[PDB]
Amino acid sequence: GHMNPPPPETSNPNKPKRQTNQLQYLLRVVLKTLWKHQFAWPFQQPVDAVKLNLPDYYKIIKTPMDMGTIKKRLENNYYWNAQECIQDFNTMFTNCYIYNKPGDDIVLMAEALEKLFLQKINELPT
Ligand SMILES: Cc1nnn(C)c1-c1cnc2c3ccc(C(C)(C)O)cc3n([C@H](c3ccccc3)C3CCOCC3)c2c1
Repeated sequence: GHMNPPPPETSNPNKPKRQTNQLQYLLRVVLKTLWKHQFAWPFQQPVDAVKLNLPDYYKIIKTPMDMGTIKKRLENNYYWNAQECIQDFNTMFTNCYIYNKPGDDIVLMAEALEKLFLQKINELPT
């Protein structure tokens, strides 16, 4: 039974920044469309294991990720490569399948968001 760890870093002000067509698309298209999905809301902030009473969440999940962090990272130009952002979305879905069980409501929500994520990433420019 533990408290929550601090959330992931969202700004790297000592690293150089770039705006690419790919990075604009990940924020204005991928993140935006997923954020407004009917089942997006549990993924918009880190898992609060104390409020939700999940004492084993951060014993099982050592690489947590959520769309609130991804959004703040894109808004702060944290990513230099679009693949770093894609990896974050993948880690987020993967954690949900590691912690939860087949047929759980949260897993069906992750499945619906991942299908939409693949549809949007399919159309990534360049
Ligand atoms: C767990 C888990 N594993 N991966 N993720 C992303 C989660 C995850 C992340 N955030 C929330 C979350 C945030 C706010 C609320 C509030 C407080 C407003 O009621 C409920 C929340 N639940 C629910 C839940 C609670 C406890 C155990 C499992 C599920 C889901 C919600 C969808 O409908 C089913 C219950 C979450 C589950």
